[PDB]
Amino acid sequence: TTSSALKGAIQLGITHSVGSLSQKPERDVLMQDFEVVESIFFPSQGSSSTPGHHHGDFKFKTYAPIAFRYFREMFGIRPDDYLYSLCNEPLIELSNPGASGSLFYVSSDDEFIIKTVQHKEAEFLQTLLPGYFMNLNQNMRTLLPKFYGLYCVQADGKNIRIVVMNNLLPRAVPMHLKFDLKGSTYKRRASPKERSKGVPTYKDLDFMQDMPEGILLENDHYTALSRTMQRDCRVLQSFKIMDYSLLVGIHILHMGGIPAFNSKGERLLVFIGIIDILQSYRTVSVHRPSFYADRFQKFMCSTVFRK
Amino acid sequence: TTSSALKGAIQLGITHSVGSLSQKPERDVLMQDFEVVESIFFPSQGSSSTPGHHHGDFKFKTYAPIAFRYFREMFGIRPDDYLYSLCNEPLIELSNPGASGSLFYVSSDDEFIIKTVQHKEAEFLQTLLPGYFMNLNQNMRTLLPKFYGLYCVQADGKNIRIVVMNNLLPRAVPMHLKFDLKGSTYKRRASPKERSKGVPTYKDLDFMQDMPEGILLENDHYTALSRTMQRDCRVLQSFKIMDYSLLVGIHILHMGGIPAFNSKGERLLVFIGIIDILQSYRTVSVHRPSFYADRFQKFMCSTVFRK
Ligand SMILES: Nc1ncnc2c1ncn2[C@@H]1O[C@H](COP(=O)(O)OP(=O)(O)OP(=O)(O)O)[C@@H](O)[C@H]1O
Ligand SMILES: Nc1ncnc2c1ncn2[C@@H]1O[C@H](COP(=O)(O)OP(=O)(O)OP(=O)(O)O)[C@@H](O)[C@H]1O
Ligand SMILES: [Ca+2]
Ligand SMILES: [Ca+2]
Ligand SMILES: [Ca+2]
Ligand SMILES: [Ca+2]
Repeated sequence: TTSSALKGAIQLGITHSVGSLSQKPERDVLMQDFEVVESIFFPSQGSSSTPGHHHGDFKFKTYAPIAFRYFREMFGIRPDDYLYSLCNEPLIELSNPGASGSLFYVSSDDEFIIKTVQHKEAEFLQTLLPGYFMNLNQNMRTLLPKFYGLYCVQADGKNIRIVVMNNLLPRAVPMHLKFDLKGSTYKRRASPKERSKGVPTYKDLDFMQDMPEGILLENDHYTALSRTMQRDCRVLQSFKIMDYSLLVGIHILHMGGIPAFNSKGERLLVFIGIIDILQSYRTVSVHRPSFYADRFQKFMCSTVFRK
Repeated sequence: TTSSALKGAIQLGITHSVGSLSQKPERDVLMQDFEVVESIFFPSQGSSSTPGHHHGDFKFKTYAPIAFRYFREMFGIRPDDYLYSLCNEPLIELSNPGASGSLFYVSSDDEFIIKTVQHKEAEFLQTLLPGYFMNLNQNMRTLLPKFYGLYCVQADGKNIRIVVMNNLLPRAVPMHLKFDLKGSTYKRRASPKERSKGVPTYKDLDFMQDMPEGILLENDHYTALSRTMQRDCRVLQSFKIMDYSLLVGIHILHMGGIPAFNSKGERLLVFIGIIDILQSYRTVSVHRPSFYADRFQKFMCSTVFRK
């Protein structure tokens, strides 16, 4: 089991990483804080300020600790709630629907998602942090991932790098339709394999067909979305990012999401988040990520959400 | 008159610079925005979108337009209030008490101060902008300058670079004592020349003598100050900045500042701001700006303000 040893190191390291930070007195984030990486060592034998364990010897790299303290706080994630949910209840794997070799876990209480990430991606997240902070403090209705932490586990010379972020679609509300959307069409049909799951993640072409009348929004609700998507896309292309989806969940009826109306007339509440935003191009043209973005919203704000 | 031609170019350029921005639709600030410098040309002859003038031909460089739009807004400075105060009423010079060759002006309504700045200083302000934004959005009771804009006037091959910021001590409240403070002692006595002015800017040694019992603060008011000074100094040393003063004004009685009590017992309202913060050392030791900072607050929060 390569995994049980990964789950272990994670729950171990975060606890030490975040617990040790909670004793140090809180202070503002400085630009200097974003480039910090602190490492702490974990022998199976045990250490002065380190326990021993079933799993093999590893180091636990935690990225930009202070900034994520701030981001967590700013997202209303109480520290020992973070700690309990993540480090004190069995982590749960996930048959990754990602073509990329990245693999996901969730918290037992299903509030957090952990995803693994390319070394390129993690180093880029590290550079996003200023722009992240800036967008977070200007548009608090933003749709981007909510990054709770960035950590690296290194065992036996190999790097596993992770991003703890927010589950957009929790076990809580049952969910009748899901969509991973992009505004592109090629191979945007759920693999017959995916298609037979319980609630399958339908892609674009699936959507234009099964919901051709769309998802309807009140005049007031529609502007808000249209407004902040425009805002996020301007952020995104700024950083020359691509391949990112609008993840969309719909619950039909018979309380914290977006209220909408069906083609037939059903009152339903929608749930959205922008995901897969760490693939930057900082072989693509100068104007290219701009293209991906305009297309992106010109699709969500004309075909996927209507007034 | 080298000056009338400077006052002119300033009032001219800002008007064009800021007026033209007000027609362009508002949007969030991106990291990209901080490094932008837009230039616009002013012939005495006149141009397609440019008038003619008494003064000589110049270009008007305006630094980081979008960010300062944001900073102005965030400081409650309505655009045409900025414009009127600065560009539509005679600018007023000032016998600079600065040993540095920098020279000041104020607005007729005495809400804004313009100061000229070393090319080094302006280029450093340009780099402060991210850290500035970050501190501004975390500590909105911060004592640092309120930067409204950064502009450059270039005439006859020569650079004049300016920083529009906030008058800490306006014509409005009459003011009985002023202090430029640092926590250093050498030559910190008001020059006999300065000392005979109306209300002279007393320096450190002047203070420890004329007000040896200090300035007293309620338990609640004192913590607030002590708290945010600590916060600003941590910002300041972060950027390896030095030579900055706490400017302090006191009004004794017989409504927007800090309430305090005199040695005798007089109820008085204090007015403070941290100034001269663009001299960075990014010949000084690594630990040096840290030293300047600890000394700085350990003086204001023990000798200048007492609980
Ligand atoms: N924040 C999130 N909340 C809920 N589900 C998510 C989240 N992020 C990813 N998922 C699930 O994973 C799917 C896509 O993941 P993502 O695209 O981020 O990973 P990947 O392996 O990089 O995939 P891709 O191959 O498209 O790049 C989504 O359709 C969604 O079902
Ligand atoms: N924001 C402000 N509000 C009010 N007065 C100011 C402000 N900035 C500067 N002054 C006046 O100018 C004096 C010092 O200016 P400052 O130190 O910034 O300029 P300088 O020419 O760089 O001086 P120095 O030689 O000390 O570096 C202050 O004591 C104050 O009287
Ligand atoms: Ca994707
Ligand atoms: Ca990906
Ligand atoms: Ca000074
Ligand atoms: Ca100076």
